[PDB]
Amino acid sequence: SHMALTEQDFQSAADDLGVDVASVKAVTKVESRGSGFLLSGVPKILFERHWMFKLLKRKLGHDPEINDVCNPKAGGYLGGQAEHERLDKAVKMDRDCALQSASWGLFQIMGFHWEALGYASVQAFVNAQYASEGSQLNTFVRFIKINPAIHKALKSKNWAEFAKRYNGPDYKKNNYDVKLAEAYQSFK
Repeated sequence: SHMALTEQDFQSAADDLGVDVASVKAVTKVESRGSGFLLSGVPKILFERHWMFKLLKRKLGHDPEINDVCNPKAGGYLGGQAEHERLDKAVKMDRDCALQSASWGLFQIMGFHWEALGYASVQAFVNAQYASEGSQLNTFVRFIKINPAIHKALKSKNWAEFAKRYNGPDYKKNNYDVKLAEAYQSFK
């Protein structure tokens, strides 16, 4: 109920980035999934078995065993609470790699970014996904900071450049450059 973002959270992030409050609301409206939590109260995730293969391959120094939650071929997605059963299975192979191989919260940030984002450990990154949407928004803010090119675009309010660098070269297919601008106006 209170787990959802508030003006207090939007402003903390805006101040932390050093940008307009409406700019943070804009990207949150488009780049987020509305809620960063499922019904049970656990974070919204999507498990990437090909990242589980890559990360566990780096750790061991050889190919791991290929199953339905560890495979160099991307896909096999279930969805919602079902994704947490895939994570639980992957945790029994290797906890750190599994947790790192899922995208977490509002902005679906991959858990292997934990170190670049400046968290004490993998477990610190996860606890921040369980805490609140405000913490999940802090994670997003941290991702924007470590991408100066994307951070500058947000401050200069380019949208076209921000959408290109964040969403990908094929951003105009979903009208991200436009949606961001129209969203920005809806709050401004």
